[PDB]
Amino acid sequence: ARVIKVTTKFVDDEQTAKSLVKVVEAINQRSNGTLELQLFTSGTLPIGKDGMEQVANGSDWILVDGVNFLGDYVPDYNAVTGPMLYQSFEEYLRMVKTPLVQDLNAQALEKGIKVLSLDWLFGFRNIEAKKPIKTPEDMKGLKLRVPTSQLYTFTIEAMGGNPVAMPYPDTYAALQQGVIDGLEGSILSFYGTKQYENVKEYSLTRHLLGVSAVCISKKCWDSLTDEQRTIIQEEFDKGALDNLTETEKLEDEYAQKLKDNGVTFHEVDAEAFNKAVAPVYDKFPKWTPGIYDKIMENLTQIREDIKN
Ligand SMILES: O=P(O)(O)OC[C@H](O)CO
Ligand SMILES: [Zn+2]
Ligand SMILES: [Zn+2]
Ligand SMILES: [Zn+2]
Ligand SMILES: [Zn+2]
Ligand SMILES: [Zn+2]
Repeated sequence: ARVIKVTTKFVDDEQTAKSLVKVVEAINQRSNGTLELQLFTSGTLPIGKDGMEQVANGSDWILVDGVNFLGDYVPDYNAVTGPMLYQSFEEYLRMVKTPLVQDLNAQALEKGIKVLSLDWLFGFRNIEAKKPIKTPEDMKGLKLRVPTSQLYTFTIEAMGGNPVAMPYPDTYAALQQGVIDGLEGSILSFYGTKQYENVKEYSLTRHLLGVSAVCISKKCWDSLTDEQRTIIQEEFDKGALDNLTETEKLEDEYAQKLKDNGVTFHEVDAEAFNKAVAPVYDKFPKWTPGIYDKIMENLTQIREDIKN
C-alpha cells in the first residue's frame, strides 16, 4: 500500500481539517488497500514554503495550503489572489475555471507540482486586533501577523500596519508575549482556532480571500495508476464541495458565537482601503505583463454573467 503524506496547517477544529478527514477516509477505502493517505494537521509536518518544496521536489506528499505558495514557483498566482479583488466566493470559483488559470496549473506542472484543486475556500479575511479599524490611519502602529507571503506582507503594509510573517501555530504565543498586536483571517479561522480568546475587535476589511490549493508532486502523481488518479481527483473535488457548503453554512452560526464571546464586529471605510492597496498590484516584477488587465477582463465578464 502506497503511503502518501497529506500535510496541512489547519487545526482539528477547523472545517478544512474536518473535510480532509472525510476525503482521506474515502480515498483510502476506494483504493481497495492500494493507497494509504495519512493526514497530518496543525503543522505537525512541513507546511507553506517547506511543504511546497517537498511537493516540487518529487515527494510522496500532498500539500493543502494557500494559493500564495504556488506563486513562489508560478508568479501569476499572486495576482489571481490579489487584495480586494473578489466580492464573492462565486466570483473566485469561476475565475479558477477560466483558461487563464488552467494555464497557470500547467505552468505549475512544468515545475513538478500537480494542482488537484484551487477550490478549498475558507472565507474572506479581516482584521483580528484589539482596536476597531475604520480607516488605514487606525492601522498605523499595529504589529499584525501575516502568513509567510509577499502578497500578505505588501497588502498589510499598504493598509497602514506593520506585518510580521509567521506560520499560524506560532501566533498564540506571539500574542501572549506581545510580539504581535493582532492578526488577520476569516470567521471560520477566528472561531476555529479560538483566537477570540486573545483579541476581541474584528474589523471587516475583507482584504484577501482565504483559499487553499491542494497539490501533489508530479512524480508521485505520474507513478500512480489510472484508477488511483481518478479516485484522488474525484474525492478532493467532493471534499472541496463539502468544505465550501459547510463554510457557507457556518459563517452565520460562528459570527453569532464570536459575538457571544465578546467579539465586536466593525465596519470599514471600504473606499479608502481600496485606494490604499491598489499599489500592491504594481509591486511584482516577475508577473507576466498585463496579467492584471487580463484578470480584470475575465472578472468583468464573470460579473456580467452573475447579474444575468
Ligand atoms: O492562512 P493562515 O496561514 O493565516 O492560517 C489560517 C488557518 O485557519 C489557521 O490554522
Ligand atoms: Zn488530530
Ligand atoms: Zn466516515
Ligand atoms: Zn457557480
Ligand atoms: Zn465599531
Ligand atoms: Zn497599477
